[PDB]
Amino acid sequence: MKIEEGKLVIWINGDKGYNGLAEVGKKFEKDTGIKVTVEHPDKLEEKFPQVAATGDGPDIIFWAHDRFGGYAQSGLLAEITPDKAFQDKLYPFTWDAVRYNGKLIAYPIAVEALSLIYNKDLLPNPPKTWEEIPALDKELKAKGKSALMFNLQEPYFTWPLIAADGGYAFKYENGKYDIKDVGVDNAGAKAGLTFLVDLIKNKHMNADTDYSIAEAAFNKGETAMTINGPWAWSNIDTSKVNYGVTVLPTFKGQPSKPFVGVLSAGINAASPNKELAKEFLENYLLTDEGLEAVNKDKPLGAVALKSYEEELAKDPRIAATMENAQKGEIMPNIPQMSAFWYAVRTAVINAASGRQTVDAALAAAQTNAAAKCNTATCATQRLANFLVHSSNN
Ligand SMILES: OC[C@H]1O[C@H](O[C@H]2[C@H](O)[C@@H](O)[C@@H](O[C@H]3[C@H](O)[C@@H](O)[C@@H](O)O[C@@H]3CO)O[C@@H]2CO)[C@H](O)[C@@H](O)[C@@H]1O
Repeated sequence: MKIEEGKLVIWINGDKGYNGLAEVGKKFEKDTGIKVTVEHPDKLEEKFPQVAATGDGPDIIFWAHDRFGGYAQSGLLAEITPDKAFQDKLYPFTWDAVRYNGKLIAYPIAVEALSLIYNKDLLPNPPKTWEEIPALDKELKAKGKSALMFNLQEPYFTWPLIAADGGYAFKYENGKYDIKDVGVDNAGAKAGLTFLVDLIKNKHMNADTDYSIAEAAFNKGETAMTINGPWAWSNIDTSKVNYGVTVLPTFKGQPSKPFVGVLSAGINAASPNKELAKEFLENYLLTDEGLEAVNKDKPLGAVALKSYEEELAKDPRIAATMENAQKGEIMPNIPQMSAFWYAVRTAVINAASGRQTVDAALAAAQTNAAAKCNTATCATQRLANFLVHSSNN
């Protein structure tokens, strides 16, 4: 079905405040007569380039900024040309995240970083270092609890530890990323992943732990800490756990270095509703009332809109988000990013389960993080996984 003129269809991930975004859509329809339909399909960031290539899909797509360079390189995004006054309503660093080859390719919404979230009743003094976590888990285990649970299935969550002692994605030099210099298999990456693998070998974490499992355990008071972003705070508030949000633990004396994402809204190049989409984003969403609706549903983090960011800034959870962001690094947005993420996901999963050694896992990741994907999902490049041998212990 080609995109319908005279309507807006919006895709946003299921962990964000889509019901709040729908309220903004209701206001848009009231004021303009144009219906807005908000959807949260699974794997939307993989599905988008497939449907958009055929002239179909949403008018507006929301994701962290890292996926957008790939979309832009494929010609799937409309150029964004806000006037300089509008640009001035948002922090200039947020616009920098949505630039690709000299053009703006999306509207920035909010800056996201992972923090350490901890249960103040179980653990009034959170650990400053990763190194002290094994001993903390041993102590808490004897008490019927555990130290730490977080999603080990998505590399976003383990990256801060991999990067802490020197892991990196692509070297940046002279204003551009060098896709022939990948840093997932240097001494620092090896050290970080080895520490994670050892936490698992020593039974302080389980390799199968995922987002739902870690969320449930924290929100039910079973584990003292988790690692998550601002979107997760809503469900924690509902649980009534007495929690803090703080700086991530250091590793080998170095700060954990999360990859920072800017939630961004791009416009489908095939949309016959480009001007309506721009009106929705500039005049309705990127306003105090618009972001309030979304943020009240699931917190956005450090919002791009200066006026609303100022209202929220006193929140120590946002302060902690910004503290972790500044110790981290903006995600590249280059087309090669998806290949990087698939490669690192497989490395962490294989190393964590004992399917491969850390050195074997990261050696493979270095090879394939660089490899060029012709598709949004890297399906053929991921066939490399047939080479991996089961442990068979
Ligand atoms: O691991 C497989 C996965 O890799 C890529 O996903 C990455 C995202 O592109 C990246 O933005 C980040 O995603 C996190 C969001 O930024 C955050 O808002 C929240 O939604 O959590 C996400 C992590 O689950 O990190 C992931 C990598 O973990 C790739 O684009 C995906 O297609 C692929 O499934």
